[PDB]
Amino acid sequence: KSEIAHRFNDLGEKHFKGLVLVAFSQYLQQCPFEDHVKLVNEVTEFAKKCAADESAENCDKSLHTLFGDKLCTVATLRATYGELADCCEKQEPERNECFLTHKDDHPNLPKLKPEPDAQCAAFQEDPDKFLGKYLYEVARRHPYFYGPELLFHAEEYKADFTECCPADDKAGCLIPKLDALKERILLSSAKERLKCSSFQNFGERAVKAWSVARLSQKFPKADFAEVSKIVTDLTKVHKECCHGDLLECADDRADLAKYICEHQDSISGKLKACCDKPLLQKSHCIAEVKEDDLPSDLPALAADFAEDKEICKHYKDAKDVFLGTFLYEYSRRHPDYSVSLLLRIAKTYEATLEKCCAEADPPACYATVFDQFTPLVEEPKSLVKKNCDLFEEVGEYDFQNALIVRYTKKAPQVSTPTLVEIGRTLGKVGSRCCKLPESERLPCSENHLALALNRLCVLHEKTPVSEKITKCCTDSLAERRPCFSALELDEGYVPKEFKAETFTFHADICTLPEDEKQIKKQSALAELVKHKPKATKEQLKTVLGNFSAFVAKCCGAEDKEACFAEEGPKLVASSQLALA
Ligand SMILES: O=C(O)Cc1ccccc1Nc1c(Cl)cccc1Cl
Ligand SMILES: COc1ccc2cc([C@H](C)C(=O)O)ccc2c1
Ligand SMILES: COc1ccc2cc([C@H](C)C(=O)O)ccc2c1
Repeated sequence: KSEIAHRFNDLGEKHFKGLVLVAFSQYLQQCPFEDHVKLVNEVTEFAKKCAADESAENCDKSLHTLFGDKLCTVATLRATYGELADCCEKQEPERNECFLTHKDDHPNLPKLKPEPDAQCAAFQEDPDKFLGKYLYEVARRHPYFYGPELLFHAEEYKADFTECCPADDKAGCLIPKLDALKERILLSSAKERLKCSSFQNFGERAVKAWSVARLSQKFPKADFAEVSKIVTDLTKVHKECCHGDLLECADDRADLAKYICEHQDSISGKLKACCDKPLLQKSHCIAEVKEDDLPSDLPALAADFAEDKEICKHYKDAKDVFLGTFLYEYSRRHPDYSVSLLLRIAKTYEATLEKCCAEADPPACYATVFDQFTPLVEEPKSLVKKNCDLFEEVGEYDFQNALIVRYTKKAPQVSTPTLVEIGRTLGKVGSRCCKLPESERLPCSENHLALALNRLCVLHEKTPVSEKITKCCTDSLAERRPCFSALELDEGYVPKEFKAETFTFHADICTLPEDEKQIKKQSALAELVKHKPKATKEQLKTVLGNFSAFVAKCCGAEDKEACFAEEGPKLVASSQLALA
């Protein structure tokens, strides 16, 4: 009768409010914290009235009518959000559709800097307001963050402050915890964005195919029926969340988590751990759960997928099922392949049946179908071993450097901050994945690269600058990585005009944390490539070494700025000669 009552009742006041805060922060990213709290409280008050009497006026309206109406009350909307006021003239679903379309993936808000005294203080004078603020700050920075999971991370954030605010060493307890929480936020943000990007750019059939492969790897003892059931339900969950319907998404997620733990015995022995937990931790745990051991009765596949004479009829009679089945089977036995590699193999199997079934004798044609997968598998294994060798020889900083050079050559039109962010994220894939046991390196690498490349695509959507990127981003989800890997120096590119200030450093740099020093150096590196696109990697590496050396010296100096001022312009001129 009243959706708002229903969700309120299912979720309870705490989570209802939390989720409704997230929604509003993500939709209206610039509004101050206080406006949002007020709007939340109001909606929540409405919900309570409806829970008391679902016949009451307007209680029957949809959530989005209700929430969309609420957002359209904010003061200074047309000033703050010029582009959004027009959305408020529209009805639903056209309205919500407009709000979504204008969500910002790179609002470039200030970085969230742990300030342990000020924060423990604010925490103590009002913990409820302190945690709301966290949800708000994160939601706003990541307008597609998986709602339910943000509530989860908010609990971890509360545990952090609970533990550390009364400790001997406040920052010793707290700054590493919050640094690791921020890594976990960024990674989770990037996983969820890929899901919503997959719905937007490729459709639900693409999200389902990804999720069949992934969950078949994770739960290889489950049967296909069960995998499909979970994938169907998980797909709806994310479709809701990616469409800003967070209350429905949370409720539906909890139903799923219950389902999974009721049937954990016929799903995976790894879920026991997770099913013994409170709600949000449980959901988090199932979502991140490790892959089960491979059953001893995995069926040989030749017979059904290469040898049977009826394949062409079966395939024609129901393509999506026959293929989904193939994908389930192949993926469950292949936790050692990435999801994209599995999807590229499925598309080749498909392509082989399309080809062979239109020929005179299909069975002799499709008899060698499994053999066409060999090169699909070797290419990425070889790439991962090569980049991991490099990573291990040179370390994170220089691997990031190598990737920054790589990406600037491929897309020299992209802004420097994007190239640097992206080269740095790509480089961290080496740190995450290369040290893992070797059978894990390919899946770790490609699954994480999908997250980084999607980020590039998402930023590119905002600020299109290169047709090569557009094409790689939109042609084929499964082929993205190979498509990006194949790009080379854009030759059409006119070297960017030399501007000496760009390469000109000052003593300000000396006071930065290491991190931020690297970014400054890494930004100059991209600029060196834009101006000398044909310089080799070996030349850029030497020239940047000379820049680091110079920065280290001048920062070690008696009179830092005089140092920078005398030595710098010479290095700037001479380094250009060392390039292309
Ligand atoms: O770029 C690569 O693929 C690897 C490579 C090999 C030899 C020398 C330098 C580089 N990369 C690289 C670059 Cl392009 C700049 C600074 C530091 C490094 Cl390690
Ligand atoms: C029913 O079977 C499938 C199998 C593989 C698929 C792969 C893809 C990828 C994401 C692609 O890039 O096209 C999509 C749909 C698919 C459906
Ligand atoms: C194992 O570690 C990595 C890290 C970064 C990588 C980037 C690339 C890109 C897509 C490339 O353009 O080749 C490939 C492989 C990679 C492996």
